[PDB]
Amino acid sequence: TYSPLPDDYNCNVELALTSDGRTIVCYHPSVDIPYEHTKPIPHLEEGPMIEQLSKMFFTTKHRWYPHGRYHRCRKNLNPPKDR
Amino acid sequence: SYLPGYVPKTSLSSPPWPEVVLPDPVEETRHHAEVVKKVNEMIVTGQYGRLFAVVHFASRQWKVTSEDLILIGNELDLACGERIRLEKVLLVGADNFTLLGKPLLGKDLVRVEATVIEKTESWPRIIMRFRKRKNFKKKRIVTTPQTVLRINSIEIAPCL
Amino acid sequence: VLADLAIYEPKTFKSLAALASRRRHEGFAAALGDGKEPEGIFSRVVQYH
Amino acid sequence: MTGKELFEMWKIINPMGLLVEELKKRNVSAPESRLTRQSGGTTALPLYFVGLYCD
Amino acid sequence: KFTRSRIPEKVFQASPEDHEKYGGDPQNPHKLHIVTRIKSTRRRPYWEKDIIKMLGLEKAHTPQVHKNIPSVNAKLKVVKHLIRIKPLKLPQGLPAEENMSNTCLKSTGELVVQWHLKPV
Amino acid sequence: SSFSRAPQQWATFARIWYLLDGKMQPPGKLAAMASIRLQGLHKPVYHALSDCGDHVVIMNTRHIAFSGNKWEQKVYSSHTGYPGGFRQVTAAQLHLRDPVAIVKLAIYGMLPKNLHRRTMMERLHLFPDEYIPEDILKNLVEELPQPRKIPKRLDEYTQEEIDAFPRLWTPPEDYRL
Amino acid sequence: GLDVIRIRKPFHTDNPSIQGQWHPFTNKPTTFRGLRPREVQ
Amino acid sequence: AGGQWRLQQGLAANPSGYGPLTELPDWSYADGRPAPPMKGQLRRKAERETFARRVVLLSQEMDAGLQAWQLRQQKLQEEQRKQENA
RNA sequence: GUAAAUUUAACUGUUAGUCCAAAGAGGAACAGCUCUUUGGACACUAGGAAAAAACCUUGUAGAGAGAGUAAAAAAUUUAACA
Ligand SMILES: [Mg+2]
Ligand SMILES: [Mg+2]
Ligand SMILES: [Mg+2]
Ligand SMILES: [Mg+2]
Repeated sequence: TYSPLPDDYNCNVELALTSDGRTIVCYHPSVDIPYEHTKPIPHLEEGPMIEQLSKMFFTTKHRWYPHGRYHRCRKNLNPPKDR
Repeated sequence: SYLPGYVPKTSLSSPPWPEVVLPDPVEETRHHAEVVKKVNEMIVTGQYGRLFAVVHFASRQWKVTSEDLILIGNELDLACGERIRLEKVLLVGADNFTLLGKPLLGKDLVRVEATVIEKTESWPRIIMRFRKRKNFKKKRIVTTPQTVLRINSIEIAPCL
Repeated sequence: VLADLAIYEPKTFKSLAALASRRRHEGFAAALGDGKEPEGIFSRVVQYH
Repeated sequence: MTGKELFEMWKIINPMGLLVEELKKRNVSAPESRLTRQSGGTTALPLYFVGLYCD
Repeated sequence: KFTRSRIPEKVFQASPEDHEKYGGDPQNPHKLHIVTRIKSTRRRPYWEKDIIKMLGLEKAHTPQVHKNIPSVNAKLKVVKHLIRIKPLKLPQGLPAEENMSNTCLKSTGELVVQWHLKPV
Repeated sequence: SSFSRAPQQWATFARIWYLLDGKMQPPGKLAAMASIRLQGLHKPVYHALSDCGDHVVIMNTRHIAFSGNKWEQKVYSSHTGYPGGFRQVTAAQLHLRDPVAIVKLAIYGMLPKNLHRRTMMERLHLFPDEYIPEDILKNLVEELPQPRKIPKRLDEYTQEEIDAFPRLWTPPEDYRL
Repeated sequence: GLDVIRIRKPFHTDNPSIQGQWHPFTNKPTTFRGLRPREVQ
Repeated sequence: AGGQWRLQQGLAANPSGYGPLTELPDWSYADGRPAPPMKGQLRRKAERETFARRVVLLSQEMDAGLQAWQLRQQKLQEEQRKQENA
């Protein structure tokens, strides 16, 4: 009955060794979210605009100001995509 | 009535962490073997899907899978297009289980095959050693050898 | 890999943590009695030669 | 083909409609969508973990 | 001023308490000292750095063997505080000619003649 | 996984709203756990370049307590800029004027001194009382536990615990008390 | 046939994710009736 | 980490020093053929080989020095008998 | 136990030296003070002590998105009386 961690949020975990004791194996099927643990489904100018979207996105006003042409040209237009 | 070493309930009477007790070893041995054999027939029946693997090679680890590229900072003296079987694996794992070693897994358990595809001279890495107000400066450019491997496929054996 | 394993399979890293936590209780059981007891099942070591 | 998953090249319309159609071929009931977890609902970055349950 | 420090020989006389601790039996004493460097050669007198070089331990974490005799004892005594010392003991007899290549060292000072590289 | 590219990447680097009750907690320990959660160190995918920080909400910042006489010993000093503008205020006086203050400048020291500091600071939220607007109260995720246990008072200790606890000594009857 | 330049990383994985990539809600439980903290209904 | 624990059992404090983590071959042919030894493994074996040849040289010299004294003492006891016999 | 040493042939440059530890001298048993002797560092890289020349770890150089270690984080609260 003893368990090392609560097996109720991520996966039902159990460890196991071969009888010789040279390799360790694990069995961790993911938990099933019960139905009880769910819910039913159902202009302006620079000053006012930069602060209201900052209050909307929860960030500062600095990054929203426009940068110079020096940085706009240095931005890469064909960046490499992974996968 | 009370043991001599007994103490009433306080904050420092017992440690803050909760007391625990480990299970008995005999039923654990039957639990160690039972959970292994159901995993053994699981892989024999083929319930698993992908299987990733960790590898010790060239004095450093990598997490790898099948159909994935990998680079090494030296030459192995292998012709391009040749296949090789890697010996060392720290662990391999599927969607619902994992096979960890002590430290590595057995030879007969796994068969990790990988093909060599490509070999570059590394891009020119420049180095400059400089010291101030003493006219000590120097340059050097290195192009170390590199090789590109790819793990074609990984498989596991029923032996366990 | 220990970090990268936690990125993509937390279920695996949970087994590593569960494996690690069990060794602590085995080590604390060894702290109570060093010898004169059956050693930990996971604390058992492999001897190379 | 290893790189791109199914719905990258094979785009589809009304996926849940196609889902309920396929589930009737497989002889099971009509599932219901239920938000399991939520974060930032009133925030401009809403986030919902919707799960489809049948029976 | 600072000079070479002569050590009393009485300090290097093992008592029965020390014998039971390190398990070194006085009779049947070992022959060879496994030597390894830990402390840096720098910030030491000229006589301390050249001796360890004369012993051949400029490299750290490099086990190197010396004799257990009073002559070489004086050398690594004055620079004893730069190195580790561990005795040599082996169960498998001296290394035979056939097993010259398959040798292997251990952290416990052992030197196994045979090394087949897999567990029991 | 079997998740699409953009939705999976969105859920990984998404933000979450923590909640904490400051009743009988020290401002340091709640600041220690908060600061690591503000950069996103708790995320295994942490990277300082990627602003993967998460919001934090504190309640009952008025009902905080120090360990020691730091209500009197500790001093919070600042300088306006003018001559004589250097002033000092005890933690008690600073608490009477602003109960939101003690934590906000306490976390301010914990997190690093970068330009991401002020972004993470405003992301954090504070309230002296347990009354919250429905907007910021609805977008919640999880309430992490408190660092320290709160000791119970004599009126709180039930009778069966006192009876279980054994009396220790005999009082002589000849005593006024 | 590709230009020798710096490589962003020394390997490439086409299917790096097994068992589901980590999101914040992997390692925490759910709530009875699906309730946020300090919520009646 | 764990260096003090590894040397407790006799293992290397650094696992890269010796043991199966490095001494085994790091690659082999797909057909099961054995790969050639690595440069690190070759110089390590040559180091241990000269180390073994050195230790055998050190031991036999000490044994030759010990017996050479006792052979001199037997000669010493011999000539003392010669003195009283004369 | 080690491999350097003496001599020969031909030159160059250093010959304006600060600090630490110790034995001393002058001075105030003053100086980041001055003058000698033994040793070390610095005027050669790197890590730590906050930034640090001289303190503490560490030398023979490279690639690595490998690993194990070295030195390495200040502790203190004080006074009753027939
Ligand atoms: Mg001076
Ligand atoms: Mg001076
Ligand atoms: Mg001067
Ligand atoms: Mg080196």
